[PDB]
Amino acid sequence: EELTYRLFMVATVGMLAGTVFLLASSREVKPEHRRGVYISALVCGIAWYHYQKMSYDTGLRYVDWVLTVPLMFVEVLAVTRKGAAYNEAVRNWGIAATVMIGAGYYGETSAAGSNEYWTGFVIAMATYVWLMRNLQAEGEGLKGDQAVAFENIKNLILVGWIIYPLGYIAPVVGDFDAIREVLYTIADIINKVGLGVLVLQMARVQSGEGNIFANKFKGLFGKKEMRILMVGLDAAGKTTILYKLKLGEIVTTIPTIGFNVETVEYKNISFTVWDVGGLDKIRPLWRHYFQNTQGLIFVVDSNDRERVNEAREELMRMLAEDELRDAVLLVFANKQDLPNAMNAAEITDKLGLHSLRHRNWYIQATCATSGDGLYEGLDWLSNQLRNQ
Ligand SMILES: Nc1nc2c(ncn2[C@@H]2O[C@H](COP(=O)(O)OP(=O)(O)O)[C@@H](O)[C@H]2O)c(=O)[nH]1
Ligand SMILES: *C\C=C(C)/C=C/C=C(C)/C=C/C1=C(C)CCCC1(C)C
Repeated sequence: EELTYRLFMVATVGMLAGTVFLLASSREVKPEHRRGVYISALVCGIAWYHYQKMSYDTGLRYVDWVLTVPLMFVEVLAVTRKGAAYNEAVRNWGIAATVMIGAGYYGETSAAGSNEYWTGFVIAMATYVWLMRNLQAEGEGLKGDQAVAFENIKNLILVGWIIYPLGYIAPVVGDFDAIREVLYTIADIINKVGLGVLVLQMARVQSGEGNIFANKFKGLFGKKEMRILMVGLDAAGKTTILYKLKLGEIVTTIPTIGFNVETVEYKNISFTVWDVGGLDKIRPLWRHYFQNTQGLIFVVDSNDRERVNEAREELMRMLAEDELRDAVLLVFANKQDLPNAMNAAEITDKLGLHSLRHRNWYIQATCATSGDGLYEGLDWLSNQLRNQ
């Protein structure tokens, strides 16, 4: 009695602290890797609100499970599934979890050892095994650090959720009516807080420059046609950016002597790269690549203070082209890691971006060698071209 009540007090302070740790740790992870951490904090918030209320009514616990369990499948399936396979998995797992929790409440509210007690146990165990068998099959396409991090998510549920049927069986294998609530509370505190930490641990590892398996920049553009021109002075870092995106092989062509072109194609997205400036006889040939250009990326070496003025003249002359009147401008203030590098505010000032009228533009300080800022700039450019 007095011991079964002390755990209800610790879990209440535990679920709130879990929400406190997850929300406070969501700052040290990239914003694109926060959707799972926020849902994990929502799970601990729903648990804290119910564990404050919880002669002892068990319906408050099953109301907590019927809401949090499918939400924990949401933060798990989002790691492996994306589109149509995601909504079909969340729907099936959410239905299976509803039948599991529903069958348990049907049997637990009945008399222990009755036929309704075991009927609810059988159906719940069947859906329980179904959910666990599908969880084992998930993550087959994951590689590297995400495969390891998702394996910890799999093992925590596969092992941690065993406590629940054991707590359900306890009242009939002995005089263990309070052990059922103890095992439920320990399992709720361990699984819900633990999964949030593992989702946070996954977000910490996902938010990084590591792109061995070339997945970081994949889910930004979608399926629409998107022709992107990425230009800038020589040595600005353009070829380095193309390698960092890891969206495909760089196709290098020399249509005429003195004119070098690089292209990368992925789905219906494309980047075309050449140097601006140089000989005046090469300039007219750029016109053969301007039509139907949606995004214009200008890469500038922020450490080259001697040629920052020549970079502006090339940008403005490019923006004067009538075929690029609707092109969305994205300025990459590259090489921010160098000691003499000008910040994004000074690059905007020296490039005169505030004088541009009727032009949807954005400047992003980047380090192409490490990849910092590349995702933020492309995410903005993708948002402009998809939502227009
Ligand atoms: N420190 C630093 N160096 C960079 C960065 N981006 C490119 N570079 C260097 O710039 C040199 C040439 O860049 P490159 O990609 O060929 O520029 P491109 O001629 O416009 O294609 C390379 O040796 C890179 O090491 C960066 O963000 N930081
Ligand atoms: C707080 C959220 C969690 C992970 C709750 C999980 C509960 C279950 C896995 C319990 C299922 C049951 C089974 C497998 C058999 C008897 C009836 C139960 C509902 C206790």
